[PDB]
Amino acid sequence: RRSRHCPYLDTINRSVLDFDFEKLCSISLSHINAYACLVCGKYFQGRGLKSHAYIHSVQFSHHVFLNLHTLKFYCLPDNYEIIDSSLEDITYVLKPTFTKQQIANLDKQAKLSRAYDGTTYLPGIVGLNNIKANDYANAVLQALSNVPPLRNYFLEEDNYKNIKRPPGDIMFLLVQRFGELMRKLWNPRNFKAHVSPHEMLQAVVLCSKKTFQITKQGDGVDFLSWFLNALHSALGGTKKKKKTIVTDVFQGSMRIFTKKLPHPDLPAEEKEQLLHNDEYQETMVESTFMYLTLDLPTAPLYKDEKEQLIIPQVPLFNILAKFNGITEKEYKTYKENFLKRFQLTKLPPYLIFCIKRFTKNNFFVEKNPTIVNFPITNVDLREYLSEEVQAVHKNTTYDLIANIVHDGKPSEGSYRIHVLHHGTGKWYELQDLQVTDILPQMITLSEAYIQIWKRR
Amino acid sequence: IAPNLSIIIGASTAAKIMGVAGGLTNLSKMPACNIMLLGAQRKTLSGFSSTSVLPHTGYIYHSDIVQSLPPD
Repeated sequence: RRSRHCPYLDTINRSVLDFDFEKLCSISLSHINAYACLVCGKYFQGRGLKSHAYIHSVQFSHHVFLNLHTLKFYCLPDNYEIIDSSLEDITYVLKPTFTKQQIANLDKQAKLSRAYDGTTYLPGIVGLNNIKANDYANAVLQALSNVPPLRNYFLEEDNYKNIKRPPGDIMFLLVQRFGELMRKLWNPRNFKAHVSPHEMLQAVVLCSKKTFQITKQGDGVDFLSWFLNALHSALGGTKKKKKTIVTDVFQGSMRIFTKKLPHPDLPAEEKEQLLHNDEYQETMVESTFMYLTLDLPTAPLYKDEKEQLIIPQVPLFNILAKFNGITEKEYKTYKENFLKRFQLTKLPPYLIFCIKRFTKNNFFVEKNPTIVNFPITNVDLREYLSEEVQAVHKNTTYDLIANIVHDGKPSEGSYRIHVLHHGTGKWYELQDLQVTDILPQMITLSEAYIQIWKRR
Repeated sequence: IAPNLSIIIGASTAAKIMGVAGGLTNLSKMPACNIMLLGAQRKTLSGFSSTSVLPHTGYIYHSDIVQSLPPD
């Protein structure tokens, strides 16, 4: 009963505490009753007689330990609990619990969060530590963390908890670790200015069946699509719910007019009679899209006559000229060509654009460097909806929230990400540990890869 | 002031060349080989070659029609 009288609070040094690590004993590699030595930060077997924590305490004379699963402090050489208010910051670093008011206030939050080391930072925009050259996953997660509805849904543990899961399900481990990592990202009282996603990368490898490996630098588009589909699949009961959080945040309704094309080396009369044969006629198919794939136009492939070697630039509206009845797209399938023309039906509240780079040609894979010119302030999408579905919609104005850029060749590239801070309106570009303030003027001056837009 | 000369080249270029020359009469009295040297700043070569500097280049060299040609 000698608590509140521990003479060892001075030995605690918050600088050497890295709670991003997996909670396993440093000797027995056991997950049960993880205890961290606040003097050194290494985990141990647990509080008990002749245990690893006890051995460490009697060897290195470390007297204060923290129970990872309990969020309570103890002394092993004397073996008594600790009840102090000064240790609550460590508890919040380990287990950041966000209340509803603070969760809502993150949109209006405009104070520069200060870390223990003194490197004042901003909530949400926190440097992600690359491990084995897999910056694509870090960039995708940073882009996803900027979505307000997703932030509200994942910030509080019980919001995505209390659901039925399959007994053999491991996807819920990934979905519940994303919440932990993201509430670490939004925590305004971090000991260190950065966040280590290594546990998230390990869970991604465990659930992805060896794809999106830490070693390999996979495509951002495929990783984002797989992550969204997996998050939708995990959540809900034992049977999938029609409208999960990912569905109501990103999914939209779009319409495809697929028309079969006869062989171009056919007689005109034969082509006409085949068209009249009801097989090569237009068919309407509705579908749900998590994102819109933007096909960059063909490169000039030749120097400009006047100002030689000019990088191509395309307005965003020419790319947006897709998804309407006026424009078609002759898909040159190896079997036969298809005349597929798209048309948007129901815009999602949040929009994801994926600019198709890294297109495999007939012999290898090359990256299209064409730059897209877009108004960062706002865009209009009411003009790309059919007249039947424009009555329901009232908000088609979209503003850019997140931007992904790939720098370098496909063999070895770097994934940089610009994010818009809602509180201040400033754009911040972060690449690995590097974080910098970037003016919105030159946001469009980069090889945009994935864009996240908000309908407001 | 100069309708034909404003037709030939850009109006801004025409104004600049008459201003540097001293007047319509002053410019009309100048030889053709001298007008193209009007407003030719002595750009200093910063270790680069003289060709990079593009010397003996005047406001006419930077006009609209001239800049719409290949460098050679």
